[PDB]
Amino acid sequence: QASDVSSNISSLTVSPTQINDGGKTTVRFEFDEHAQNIKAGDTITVNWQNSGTVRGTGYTKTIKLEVQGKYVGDLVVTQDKAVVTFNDSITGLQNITGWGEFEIEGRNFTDTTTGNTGSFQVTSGGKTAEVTVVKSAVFYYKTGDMQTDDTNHVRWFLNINNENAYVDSDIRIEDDIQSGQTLDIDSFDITVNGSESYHGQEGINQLAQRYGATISADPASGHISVYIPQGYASLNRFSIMYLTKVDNPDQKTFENNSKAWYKENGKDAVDGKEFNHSVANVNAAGGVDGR
Amino acid sequence: QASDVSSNISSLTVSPTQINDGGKTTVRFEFDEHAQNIKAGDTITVNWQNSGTVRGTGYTKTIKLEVQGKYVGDLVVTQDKAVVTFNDSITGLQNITGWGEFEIEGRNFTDTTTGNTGSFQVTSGGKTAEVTVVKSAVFYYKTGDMQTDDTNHVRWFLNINNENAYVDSDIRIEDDIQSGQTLDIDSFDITVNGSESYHGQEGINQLAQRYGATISADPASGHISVYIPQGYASLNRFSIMYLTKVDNPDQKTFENNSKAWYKENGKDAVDGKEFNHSVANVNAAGGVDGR
Repeated sequence: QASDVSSNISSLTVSPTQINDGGKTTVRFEFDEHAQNIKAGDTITVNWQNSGTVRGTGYTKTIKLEVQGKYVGDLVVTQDKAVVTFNDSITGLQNITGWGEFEIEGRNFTDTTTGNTGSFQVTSGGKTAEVTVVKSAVFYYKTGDMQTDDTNHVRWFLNINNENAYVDSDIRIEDDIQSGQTLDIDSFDITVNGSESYHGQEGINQLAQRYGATISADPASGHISVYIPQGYASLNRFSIMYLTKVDNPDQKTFENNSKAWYKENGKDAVDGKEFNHSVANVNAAGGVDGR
Repeated sequence: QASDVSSNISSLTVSPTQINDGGKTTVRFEFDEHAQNIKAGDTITVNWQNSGTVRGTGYTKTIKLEVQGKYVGDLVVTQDKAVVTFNDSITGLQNITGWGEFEIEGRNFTDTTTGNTGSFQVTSGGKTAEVTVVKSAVFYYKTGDMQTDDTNHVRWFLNINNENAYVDSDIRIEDDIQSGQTLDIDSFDITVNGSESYHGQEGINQLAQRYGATISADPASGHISVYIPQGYASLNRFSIMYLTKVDNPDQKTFENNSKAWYKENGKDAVDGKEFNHSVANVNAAGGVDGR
């Protein structure tokens, strides 16, 4: 309405301008009072296409904005847009200038088995930017991500017997979660063959006494142990999912280390090979100045 | 000689006065200048019987002694005796008073299958004390101790299949070392059936590729994992020994937690039962005053 002062945007950039599917771009914006004065309740909005085949999803964050220590408003990044709102303490400040930085995930849902290049638009005030998102055409790995709607946790996956192979042996995983994060035991979700789901302690207990498969975890040490007896492991597929809570919000990367022991039918035993994964942290930042 | 001023001992106590075999007593002594003045090089010695059937072994420590910050000598506790020695900075100090505290392990090696009560003598200057030491007449447990000659480490033992039973399953141990101490990987010593010894990384590697038994450890997290395949576990006995380095010298107790999974022949599976152990820390302390 009359309280949108996005016209005050002086600069709008995205970096990179082109990303792999599931990658992220950093949006940087600057603003001043070149179009009109900023007052309490005014808002400055960065939009991006968030609803179609090629879209952006913001990494959710709320940052307090200060001028020389004084709290004058906030930067709220949601999945659909980023909004700067000025509080009643902005009153009286002259020559107002500001900046924000935040992160958007790009996704390309185009259904071709080929490569596909498409783009989503980012817009603020007088400025537009295009982000191009390119979609590209093992017994065990570990992976992880930060969900756009949950930037204070890392989601981790122990993906076991992914081709439902015959298994000669038991399967053993030994997992050390690296520093700056804490296991949430209640977060455990184990899906077998994409049909059964076991949740939290009760689920871990179900898996155990039903099929002798044992997940044991120590959140103080960050250790998780996985044992699957040969009988239940053979031809079965396991996705062991869990969250860590972020303890160090300024850390750049969260790491999770595992070692695995298993013997696939008609193959040599794997004997404590390392399967590690890093997840990049996300941020938002911003500042106001004036007199 | 002329430089022994143990006659200056004013007080000598042991607490407890009677202990179980392998337990400890706290020796407390006070001294002044009632027999003669204390000068540089003079020594005050607490002796104890250290060589027979019932004996004491001191918990080795060296403490700096200060009067109002000034370093004036040391308390050296060895396995055989405790000695206070005054340095050249004691010169000029008047009305010298002091105290020491340290710990002795009592042992009773008497070869009777019965109970046996015996005693060792502690002596300093004019004072004597007697410590009485009383000797009393599972598939898996964990235990530990502080060696009298190595008070900056805790020695830990994972004692597995202690009666050389038939084993239905693999054996799995998951061990979390508690805070204030760090695993020394090079310290691993695994004895099988009291005949073979495997030392450090090379030994762990021998056990692995020879008999498929895997010890995996993470000193940063304090986690140790033990896997013994059913084939090598059955009728075999394992003592897995390792050291932690003490990181917090004033901590009262060091703890080590384990959980075990195994099925003894003709018994029900044990499924993550806890087998924890605490080791009491040892100390020595002392002070000098004067003007």
